[PDB]
Amino acid sequence: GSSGSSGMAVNVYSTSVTSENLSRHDMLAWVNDSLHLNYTKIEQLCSGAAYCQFMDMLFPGCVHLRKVKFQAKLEHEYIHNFKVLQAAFKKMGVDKIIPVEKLVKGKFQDNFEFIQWFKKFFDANYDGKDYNPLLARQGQDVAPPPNPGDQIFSGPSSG
Repeated sequence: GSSGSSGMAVNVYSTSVTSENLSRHDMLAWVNDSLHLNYTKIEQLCSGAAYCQFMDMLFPGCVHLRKVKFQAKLEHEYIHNFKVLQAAFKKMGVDKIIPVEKLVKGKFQDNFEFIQWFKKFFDANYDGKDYNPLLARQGQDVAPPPNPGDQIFSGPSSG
């Protein structure tokens, strides 16, 4: 009845003429601003660690960031993070299969789709609450804080 369905995923339809799709830049900027990510390539999201940190933001208590590897460097480390994440999906009842065996690969295509839908899928649940991604793994202020600090000067000229 009324009671329940508290923490569920609001499927995404968007079945209409209108079509709002972002590009490599944006697609990344969205996440880089969501949980303060520094991904320079959509393929980077392959790690999954990002998708895992999102579940906690939208649906708290559904995903375990502890079992997630934000420092994942190898391929196997990409699957592990996805594993725990998959739980958050079935936990609520997400009918969006998570292609890890592929996502891990680190492709630029199979990724675009996932993330592409990961955006609208976040707005269908995100009402307007503040979520601190850092506080999730905060310890000693000393440690180097994550920042997009990146700039490369260039541009040859002849005169």
